[PDB]
Amino acid sequence: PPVHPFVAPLSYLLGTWRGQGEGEYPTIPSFRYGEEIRFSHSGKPVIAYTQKTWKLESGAPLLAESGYFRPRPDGSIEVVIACSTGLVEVQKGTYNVDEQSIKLKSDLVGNASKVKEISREFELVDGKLSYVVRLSTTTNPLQPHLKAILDKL
Amino acid sequence: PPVHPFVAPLSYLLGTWRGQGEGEYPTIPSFRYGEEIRFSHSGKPVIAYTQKTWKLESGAPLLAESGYFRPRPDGSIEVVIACSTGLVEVQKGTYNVDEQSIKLKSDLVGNASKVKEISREFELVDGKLSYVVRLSTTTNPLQPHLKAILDKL
Ligand code: MNH
Ligand code: MNH
Repeated sequence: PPVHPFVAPLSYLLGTWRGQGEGEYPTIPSFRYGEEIRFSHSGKPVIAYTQKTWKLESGAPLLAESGYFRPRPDGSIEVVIACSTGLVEVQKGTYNVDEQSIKLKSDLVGNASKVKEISREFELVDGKLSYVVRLSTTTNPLQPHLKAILDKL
Repeated sequence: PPVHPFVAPLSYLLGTWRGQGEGEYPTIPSFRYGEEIRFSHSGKPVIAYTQKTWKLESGAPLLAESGYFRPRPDGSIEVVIACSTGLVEVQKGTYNVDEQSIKLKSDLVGNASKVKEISREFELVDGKLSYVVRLSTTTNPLQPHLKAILDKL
């Protein structure tokens, strides 16, 4: 199906991406992981998102998440994500065509024992997809947790 | 990868399913749809769920959802779902091995303008996957909205 007019400004996402990331938080040792993301669509004003992570050395599965990105022509966007850990997120924010960036902060984080807010920021950098995930808890303010860079396949 | 011991009691779900459903609610005309579901896993105590619906006559896409089922050996289960409409759900309940049923009710429905609670109940009936989705709003009590039967492919 043709790309919906609301999806077209984010058409640079469509496809599959693979790369590597690093995680950290004040309470844990830093770690690395592999990551794969697919963005797809079915002609609606929605982009399907599906992701997985693995251990770099072996390919052993780690986690997975999936959801939907809903951009609008005013530059606003809402993203919903379900995670294999048992969390859900409602993310809201904006996208910027000139910067090829997407900036999101959570309206809600569901079913979490400790996490309070999550922000997710994407940028296309020399054709590669970069992001940063930040998270807070009741006692740790919003701060970096994950960052990755992925090549388009 | 081998099926995780927590997933094994629900191994009857694993695969792809296709069939048809019907929708209704006091405020809308009844409708029919096609549906496809895939349940998969990666050796963790989690089953990935991915679903889509379409118009019967043409195959034209309607909606999609996806998430994760997390069963535990005491018979409890938690399910998280993100939907292409922009909703998320945290579902909790139980599964019953002798009945091949799963009964869930929402702890939380996120980003909904009108929906308050959702229940989802699955049953394997002569090898076919049946479900009922019920929903409430502030003014309409919990009641049937969707029901479908799918054949295993
Ligand atoms: C967005 C999703 C996401 C959320 C909300 C998240 C949240 C957390 C929270 C909360 C903690 C523990 C902090 C505390 O103060 O006790 C933690 C730690 C950790 N996380 Mn992560 N994390 C990921 C993504 C996330 N993690 C991914 C993806 C991976 C790897 C593929 C990963 C790997 C870890 C590891 C490893 C730890 C350390 C183990 C632990 O303390 O639980 N992660
Ligand atoms: C679980 C997910 C799910 C939820 C929370 C849901 C919720 C609703 C709500 C709320 C309404 C409007 C009721 C009101 O009182 O105004 C409505 C109507 C409707 N729904 Mn459904 N619905 C689906 C699944 C869902 N629907 C699926 C799947 C389809 C089709 C593939 C579908 C098709 C419809 C149609 C068609 C209408 C009528 C249009 C409307 O009033 O918006 N649906």
